[PDB]
Amino acid sequence: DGYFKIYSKHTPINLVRDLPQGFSALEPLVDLPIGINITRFQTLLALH
Amino acid sequence: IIRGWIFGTTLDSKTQSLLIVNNATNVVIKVCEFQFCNDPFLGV
Amino acid sequence: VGGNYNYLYRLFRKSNLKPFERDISTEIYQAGSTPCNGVEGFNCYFPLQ
Ligand SMILES: *[C@@H]1O[C@H](CO)[C@@H](O[C@@H]2O[C@H](CO)[C@@H](O)[C@H](O)[C@H]2NC(C)=O)[C@H](O)[C@H]1NC(C)=O
Ligand SMILES: *[C@@H]1O[C@H](CO)[C@@H](O)[C@H](O)[C@H]1NC(C)=O
Repeated sequence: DGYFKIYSKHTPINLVRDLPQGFSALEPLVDLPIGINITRFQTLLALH
Repeated sequence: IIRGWIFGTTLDSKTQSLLIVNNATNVVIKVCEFQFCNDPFLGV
Repeated sequence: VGGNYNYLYRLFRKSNLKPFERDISTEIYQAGSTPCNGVEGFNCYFPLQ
């Protein structure tokens, strides 16, 4: 509905070979009012 | 090592595109008609 | 007196806008079978009026 909603959560984990077999509920972060037809996306990585 | 994300349609200046960068102590969310390069990365 | 021309409106588009969505692109409409890739004329119309 023309809104970009981002939810997030940070959890301390030990076994890193895969995602943990636990249960953590993401909490709302932002509800930005952005009107676009998002179809593709890409991740940014730091290049020192 | 992971800073942010970009969300768009053609990822060029033809159409508007979102972009999120995790500033060291801030956030730089901007939705503009960015002309994204073929290899986006945030250099320091 | 001149009927200000700075106020424009999209007369041609290839789809129906979703609610609260803004379109700002200025690409030429490919109306007919003509490629319309660059310039205008015949079946290539400038989207805004
Ligand atoms: C929503 O964004 C998508 C992504 O571009 C658009 O999908 C295109 O729709 C046209 C309709 O004529 C197709 O010819 C294209 O092939 C589609 N692009 C694809 C599949 O990548 C869609 O038109 C947009 N809709 C609105 C209302 O903005
Ligand atoms: C790779 O090199 C240049 C260096 O100025 C960089 O800015 C640009 O984004 C890259 N070029 C591409 C992806 O075509």
